[PDB]
Order: sequence, then structure tokens, then C-alpha cells
Amino acid sequence: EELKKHEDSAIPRRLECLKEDVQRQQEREKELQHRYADLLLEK
Amino acid sequence: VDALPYFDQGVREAAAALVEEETRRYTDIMRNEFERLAARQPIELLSMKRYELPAPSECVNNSMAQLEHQAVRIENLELMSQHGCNAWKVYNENLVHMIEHAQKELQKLRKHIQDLNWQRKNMQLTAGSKLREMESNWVSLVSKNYEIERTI
Amino acid sequence: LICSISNEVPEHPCVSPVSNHVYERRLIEKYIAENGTDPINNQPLSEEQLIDIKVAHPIRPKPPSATSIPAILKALQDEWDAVMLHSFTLRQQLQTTRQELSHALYQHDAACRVIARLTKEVTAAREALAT
Amino acid sequence: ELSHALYQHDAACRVIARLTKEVTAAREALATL
Amino acid sequence: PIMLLSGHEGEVYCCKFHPNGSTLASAGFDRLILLWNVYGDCDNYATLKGHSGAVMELHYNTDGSMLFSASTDKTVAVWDSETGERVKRLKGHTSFVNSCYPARRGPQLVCTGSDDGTVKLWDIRKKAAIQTFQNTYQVLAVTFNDTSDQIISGGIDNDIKVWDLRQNKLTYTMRGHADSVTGLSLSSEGSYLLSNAMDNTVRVWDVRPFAPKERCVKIFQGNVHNFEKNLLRCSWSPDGSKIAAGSADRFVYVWDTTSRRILYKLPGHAGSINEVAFHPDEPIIISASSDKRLYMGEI
Repeated sequence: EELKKHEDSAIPRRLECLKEDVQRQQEREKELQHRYADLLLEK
Repeated sequence: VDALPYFDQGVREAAAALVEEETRRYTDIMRNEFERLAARQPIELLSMKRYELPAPSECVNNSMAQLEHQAVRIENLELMSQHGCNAWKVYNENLVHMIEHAQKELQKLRKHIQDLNWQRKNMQLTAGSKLREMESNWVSLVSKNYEIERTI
Repeated sequence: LICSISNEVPEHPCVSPVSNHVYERRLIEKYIAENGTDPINNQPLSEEQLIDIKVAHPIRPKPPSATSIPAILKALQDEWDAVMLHSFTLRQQLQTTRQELSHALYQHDAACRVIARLTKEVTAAREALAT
Repeated sequence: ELSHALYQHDAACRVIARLTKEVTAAREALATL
Repeated sequence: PIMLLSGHEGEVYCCKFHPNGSTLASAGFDRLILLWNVYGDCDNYATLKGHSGAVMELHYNTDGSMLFSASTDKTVAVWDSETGERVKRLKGHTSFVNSCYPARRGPQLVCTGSDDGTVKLWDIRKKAAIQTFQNTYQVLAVTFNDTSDQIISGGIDNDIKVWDLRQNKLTYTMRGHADSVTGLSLSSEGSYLLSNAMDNTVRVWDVRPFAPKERCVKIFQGNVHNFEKNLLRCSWSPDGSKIAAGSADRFVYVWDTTSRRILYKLPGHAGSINEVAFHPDEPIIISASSDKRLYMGEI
């Protein structure tokens, strides 16, 4: 009964951390492309 | 706080040492007096060891004690034998009604205990997938960010 | 079938109307005079509030070797032995539960500090890979 | 309180086992890079 | 409930759900665009009038204020979803406009393809084509990436083509269809593009700055094309977990984007199915077909 109540709250916090951790990783992916895209502009 | 039990199939001795290192860092009256003394000392108070032995030729009293209790005894065995085994087996039936009630509660607890664990299982499998999704995406960036820089 | 105070099999069971629980009359009558409330739920309860219940009566077969002699000497002696050595052993069990409580909460808080210390460690190690 | 603690203690203990191995993975990764 | 909608006198070719999930838009061979209440009693209100050709494709802008309509009369109309008044006519292509897409996020843009083999980029404020990509084969389906930098075009050459707005070059070619591509669509993430083709293959392709280089990410099966040669369109679920594509065998096919198992094969239609759409919030499917009826399946 107790294990259910303390666990159920910990998972949102586990996920929400990884969710924000994923958001930052997407930004580095989102910019690194643009520098590659700008290789074609100089050509 | 979060540690998935059902999902984590793959350290206790290791983690115990790290937890150990953080621990290296950090109403009754007179009745109760004689009862606690009797239990502590491990000695029961002596009763009347007199009536059973006695001796022929103070003992006139001790003799007359044995008669009245023996007559009370033989009257106390008469009213038992009159009913006999009917009074005993009537109480034996009561003990079976008392027993079965306990094992019904053993089942009711068994069902709700497995029912709580059953709900937890789904939660573990829900998120463990979502964590698997996150890690795959994590590894993709990790190499993606490299392959972007290698070409630049 | 039992009393919810002593752990008896009651001779005159009586039920309280605030919390449905059967007690033996003597033991519930004593609690109301000590402090007028229900022992389990701590709700307001009086002697008139109680309701006596009826059942087919309880039967104990008095042993075959039953006389005034063993009942005075051997049986009564064993009863005050069994009361004495149990509650003393029960007081020993309550003392260890409080000691083993302290080892639980300390080891718990010791683990909290490890997690807090490792929460700063992990995300900054992941951040360094991002940088 | 004893039961809820011991369960939650060894539960919170598994947080460390997980955390330690991830922390470790971050080291050789960054080191070798 | 299922809910059955009726009213279109001719084949329905396309249907969409309003971005806010309050209304549906549908149109086909009749030349009328019907609006419907998603809830209530599923009532029909405004009819958009003014297309002389048949309506080949509807889209909403991301705001749900503008509805775009490619017609066979070579005109792409822009419609006001609120009043039902026509806004603009993109007169430009020399032949039938087969399909159109409106760029989400960025300043208003529209892409079209037609039977003249060209793909055109429109700024709704100019009343003139901005760029033209002469292909060589008739173009059937076209969509923008989320960055509004690239144009993705599907034709009858079995090859999905990606165009760069700045370079104006054939950036990418995707091989993997054995026959004509009839319907394209981007994932809500920008991550994946969904294609239907005569070869009866549904293929997902992943478009990324850093690409594996042979992006046949997944293949699904079940979806049949036949002698009607109807254009077939496919849609992503709001969360990218489900894939629906219409077929000519009277069944709506819905697959699991990962395991690729058929989640649903749904009947009720008498003829070929032309488009399947997902409600943006709730698991509701609008299936449009040539039998002139729509269903509101709930999952």
C-alpha cells in the first residue's frame, strides 16, 4: 500500500527530469544542422 | 526516490557500502513490581505443597482437608461424566467456526496484497518503456552532434 | 468471536454503536470510566451507548483431572507464570523495535544524502557530454 | 514504521545502484572522447 | 458510438479535422466543402461555394483560421474557416492542381503540385508564383518540413524528391517505391514522412540533418490500390504513435508505428476509401470514401 503511494509520485519526477534532459539534447541537434546547412551557402 | 523493481531485472553489497560510509559520517499498581521481578529473576512463587503428602499418626487438620476436597473431587467428576463427551465435542465445533474465520481473512489480505502489486506492475512497464525511449533518443543526439562537427 | 482489548473469547460481549467492534463488557466498562471514549476510534462513547449482544454461549470442557487442588496449585500458578514471562518478553520486543527504528531512519537519511550527492553528479556529467 | 522503512530503504538503495552505473558510464565516455 | 455522416452528392476525396478538434471539413467531387460539428449532434453548417473543379485536397493552417483547397480547375483557393468567404485564388498552374500544403509556423506559405510537372511556392500576399520546380512527370502530393526550408514531392516517378528553397536544387531522392506515390505527410515532430503508393506499400521515411543515408525506416502492408486509380492519402496520429492510410478495398487500415501490427481494419464503407484523419486530441478517426459517407470511429 505504502510502496504504491511513494513510487507513483517518484515516476513523474523521474520522467520529467529525462523529459527536460531530452529537450536540451534536441537543441544541440537543432543547431548543429544549421552550420552544416550553411556549408552549401558558401559554395 | 524512483527505483523500478519489476522492470530492473539486471550491487546490493556495493550500495550497502556507500550507505554504510554515509553512516560512518553521521501504568499499574504493586502488581507490576512483583510481576516484572518474577519474570526478570525467572522464579515462580511457591504454592501450597502440603495437601498431597501429609502423614498418619496439625495433621488432624491436614487429614480433614483431604476428605472434603476428595468428596468435592468425586462430586466434580460426577457432573463431568453425566454429560461426558457431549460437552467436549460441543466446544470442539465452536473451535472449527473460530478457525475458518481466520483463514477467510488470510484470503482477503492475500487478494488485496496481490491486487496492489498488480497495479504497480503496469506502472513499472509503462515508464520503463518511456525511459527506454529517452535513452535511445539520448544516444542518437550523442552521435548526431559528433557527425555534425566531423563534417564542418 | 474475540474481544478487541484483552484477546479474550467473551462471556458477555457488547458492541459499541460508534465503531462496530465487539468487546467483553467488563473491559469496555473499565475504559469508559478511565476516559469516556471508544478505545479503537477515539470517538465519544458512554456506558449507555453500548449494546449487549447474544450468542449460543461458550463452553469450556473442564479437564478430567480437575479438582480444587490442581486448580488452586498447578493451574493458577501456570496462569501467573504465563502472564509474567509474556509481558516481560513483550516489553523486550517493544524496546528492540524502537532501537531498530533508529537504525532504519538513520540508514534512510544516509541514503537520501547519497542520492542528493549523486543527483548533482550525474546530470553535470551528462551536461559535460552535451558541452 | 519498521516495515515501511526497511522496504523503502532497500528501494531507495536501488536508486544508488542505478545512479552509480550511469555516473560511471559518463566518465569513460567523456574520458575517451 | 460510430456516427454516420451523409450529404455529399459525389465522391469524397478529403476530409480534415479542425486543429482545435471542434469541427470537420470535407469535400470531393461535388465541389462543395462541408463543415461539420465534431460533437453535439454532428450538424452540418456552412457550405463553401466557388470551386468549379473538384476538390482534390483540403488543409487547415495551424491556427485553424484558413482552409486551403486544391481544385482540378487549376485554382487553389484560400478560405476563411469562420465566415466561409473566399480569400484568394492562386491562379498559376497550367493544369490540374493535384495537391497543396500550407507551411506551419513560418510566414504564410503554400506549396502546390499539378499535372504540368511543376511544383510552386506561393506567398498568399503576392498573387504570383515565387519559385517553380519543373520536374518532368506529373506531381501528385507535396508537403513542407517543419523548418519551412524543404519541399517534399511525390509524383509518378516512384521517387520522392526533396527540394532546397535556397539552393533550388534536387537535394534528395528517395528510392523504395516501385510505383506512383499518391499521398505524403509529415509527422508532427518533423521527424518522419509517410507515403502511399500504387505498389501497395506504405513506407515511412525519416528526414534529418544527419541521416542514415538509406531512410526506408519502416514498411507496412495491407493497403490495396486497384483499377479506380484514386489518389490515396495517409495521416499521422496527433502523437505519432498510429498510422492510418486509406485503401481501395473498403477497409481503413491503422497500424502501430513501431511493431507495424495492424491495429484496425475497419469496414462499413461500400467503395474505395480516399482519406483517413485523426482527431487532434481524442482517438477518433474520420474515414472518407467514394461511397459518399463518412464515419467517426472511436478507438
